[PDB]
Amino acid sequence: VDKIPLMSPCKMGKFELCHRVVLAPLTRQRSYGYIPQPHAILHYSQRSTNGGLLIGEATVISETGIGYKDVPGIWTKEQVEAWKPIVDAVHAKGGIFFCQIWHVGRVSNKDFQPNGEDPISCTDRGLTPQIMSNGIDIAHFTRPRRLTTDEIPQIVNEFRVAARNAIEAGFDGVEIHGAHGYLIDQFMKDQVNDRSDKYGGSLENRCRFALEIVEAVANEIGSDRVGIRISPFAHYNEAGDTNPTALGLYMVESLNKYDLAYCHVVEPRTESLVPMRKAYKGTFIVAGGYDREDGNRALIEDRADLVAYGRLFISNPDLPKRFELNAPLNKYNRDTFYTSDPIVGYTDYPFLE
Ligand SMILES: Cc1cc2nc3c(=O)[nH]c(=O)nc-3n(C[C@H](O)[C@H](O)[C@H](O)COP(=O)(O)O)c2cc1C
Repeated sequence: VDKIPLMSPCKMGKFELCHRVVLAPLTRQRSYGYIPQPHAILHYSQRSTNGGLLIGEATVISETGIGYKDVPGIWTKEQVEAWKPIVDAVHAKGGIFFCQIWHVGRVSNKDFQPNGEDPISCTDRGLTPQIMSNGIDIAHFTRPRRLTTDEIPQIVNEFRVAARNAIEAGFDGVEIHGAHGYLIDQFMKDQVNDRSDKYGGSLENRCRFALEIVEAVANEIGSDRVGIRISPFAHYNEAGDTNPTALGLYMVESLNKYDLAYCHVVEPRTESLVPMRKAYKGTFIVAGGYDREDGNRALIEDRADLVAYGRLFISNPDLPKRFELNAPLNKYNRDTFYTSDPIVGYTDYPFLE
């Protein structure tokens, strides 16, 4: 077997990764009652390799951050203890595990909120209905409540606690969810942020929330245990920006001072991550539409240090091994991406024979 770029070792902060194939954060909606479950142990265990990086599924930081059924949270002792066995199985195979901490902001409904309250956001504009994963049901969203200037720090604090909880759970680090139109991205994107205070207006102001969050977390658990994900070019959840590249450049530049473990950036649908990679001084992770070929290339062309795989890692437990041996890949069934069975479409994808 000839060595390939995707299999090359890599130093990422305090971690010695053995290869560059990363498991991207994947929401599977199989965490009943917002509590991590036993089947997650097998799932993440099936995907752990020695020195391989795994980014866990988006994990809700607080009650108000829920916008989906059965997603895991990390604000209660019950949730923390539930994560431990999952974290242990991953470590048992020598993998590095980061918990993605998340808050949906306006992407929610009052039925998901405590005491039927409205979701919180940088704006009071809500989302139009969207078709769910099955293609039969419609997702309706409640208009959000625009957070006041002095409430925001309270939210910044929620990410902090959560980050702390993740470490108590055993996680090696946390990835801040600054993408896909959720709370943090809502503040960054100008098509959404219509604030008149310091958290809105200019590009510097719109990124303040994010940067305050990065600082709160880095300070709490050490910047070497912190990663952040952004999607400057995505319009997911009606959250675009009239100047993606500047937003992206402003962000990476701004993050250099925090000496993070990495910056995870999502590819577009021109628009390029290259300028961002060039402006960012630390470990750069790219994700979105990659295969084995595109992965080795991006690494060889200096476009990234690590490559995250979503859909392919869903249907291929041994993705790294298959890339290392250039073996065929299992097809993935999107119909069971978000379904709720503990096995079907979650842990029944076969390893190489
Ligand atoms: C079923 C599913 C769940 C996802 N859950 C998350 C999530 O919780 N957090 C996140 O940042 N991205 C999430 N994503 C986006 C992926 O992390 C990744 O960026 C996307 O799959 C692009 O890569 P791919 O072409 O290799 O699948 C999800 C994608 C899918 C298909």
